[PDB]
Amino acid sequence: IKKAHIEKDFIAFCSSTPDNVSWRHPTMGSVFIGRLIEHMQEYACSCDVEEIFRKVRFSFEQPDGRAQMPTTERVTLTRCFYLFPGH
Amino acid sequence: GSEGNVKLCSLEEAQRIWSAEIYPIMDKSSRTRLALIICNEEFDSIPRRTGAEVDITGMTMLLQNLGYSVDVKKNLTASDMTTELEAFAHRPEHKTSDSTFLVFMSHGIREGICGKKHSEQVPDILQLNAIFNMLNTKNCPSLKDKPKVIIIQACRGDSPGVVWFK
Ligand SMILES: O=C(O)C[C@@H](CO)NC(=O)[C@@H]1CC[C@@H]2CCCC[C@H](NC(=O)c3nccc4ccccc34)C(=O)N21
Repeated sequence: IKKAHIEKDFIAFCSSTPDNVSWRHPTMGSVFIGRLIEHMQEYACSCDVEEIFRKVRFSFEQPDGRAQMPTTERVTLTRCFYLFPGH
Repeated sequence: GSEGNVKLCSLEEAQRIWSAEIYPIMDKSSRTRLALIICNEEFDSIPRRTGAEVDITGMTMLLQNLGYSVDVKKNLTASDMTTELEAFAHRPEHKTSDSTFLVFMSHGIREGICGKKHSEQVPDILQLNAIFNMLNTKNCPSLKDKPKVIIIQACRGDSPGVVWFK
């Protein structure tokens, strides 16, 4: 028998910061989910999930009318998670 | 929703990033990837999430364009969510899989995700810790040493998250 870490190789990504609200469009859809789709399509080939989710936060950096900041929590990733689309 | 057409990676680029600090990837001829989607649109107490079906069309297609097999479960309680999370991990398809993705699209507070039977008097809150406990190496042995990504689309409170400046 051999021991192993109970929690490892996890990553959570939320739509807003704690004690704040996320913005959802009634006909177009959630601003966060839409932007995650725009970034994942373009950067899955050259960037990893940590590199991608960092770029996602940057597009929210300018607050006008409605403001929301995505956050990355409880990260136990020891390696780079590259998707490699097409393979 | 969105078309989901992802910009592909070339073999010229794939061989260029070769390392012991990259997660291993299985062969496409035998690998069985799994992605789970849970969305609450219709509610008894709090208002209906109009335009939620657009965000289901986007993610369900994008994850499928990344080789994953998508499962969509609509309008569930906190106790129903807990059973579906245990059923997803108990699937032996994870054994011949390199990664997994999970998306939660409902309402929320500081404590967690709200079910379809949630109210201010009698709540139905699902903590983020309960999700991490069910997906760990103790409860889920099939996903050992593998990436496990979790996406959350819900509120975290009531404040607008903004502060004025000069
Ligand atoms: O459903 C979720 O997960 C998000 C939810 C968390 O409780 N957030 C919400 O209910 C937030 C907080 C209050 C308000 C409630 C009424 C429902 C629709 C509204 N939508 C927009 O005001 C809106 N959002 C984005 C872009 C817009 C562009 C033009 C006009 C209006 C726009 C919206 O999302 N919320």
